[PDB]
Amino acid sequence: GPPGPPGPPGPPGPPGPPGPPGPPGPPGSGYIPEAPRDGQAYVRKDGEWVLLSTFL
Amino acid sequence: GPPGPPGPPGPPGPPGPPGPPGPPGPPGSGYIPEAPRDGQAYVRKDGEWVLLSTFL
Amino acid sequence: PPGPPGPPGPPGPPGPPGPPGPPGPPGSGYIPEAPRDGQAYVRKDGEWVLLSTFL
Repeated sequence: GPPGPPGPPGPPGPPGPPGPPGPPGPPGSGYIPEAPRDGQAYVRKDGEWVLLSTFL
Repeated sequence: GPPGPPGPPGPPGPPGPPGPPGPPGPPGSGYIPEAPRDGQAYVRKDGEWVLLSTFL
Repeated sequence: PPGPPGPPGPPGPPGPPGPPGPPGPPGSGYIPEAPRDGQAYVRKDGEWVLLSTFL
């Protein structure tokens, strides 16, 4: 006799991985720009960030 | 004679695509006004700009 | 006599897509208020550090 007919196909696959990181929120209502980030202290003068050491 | 019985199931499916990009993060908010701009340095205290000299 | 059983079926169907991604971080770029406690603060490393620290 002839060989049996193809068997049913396999079941569905396992869920995938969660999605990528979401983007950060907004700068929406910005008044003052962040000072530099370098392990140094800054004070606010003349509409700018000047090293605090300058005065210490 | 009669054909052989129908074969066994197939291999489960491949894991689906990754998930959707997560939602964006929260607002920056809480931003503050420019300090005076007068050749004087200022520090941030009590939700206001106080002269740095006050403390030197 | 009966023939030989047939071969298993074709691959299964793709699975659901992965869960939703992780919630993003807050906003950045500007200066947010500093603690309001009668203390003076200076801007360092993107944070408000007690001026006294350096006095």
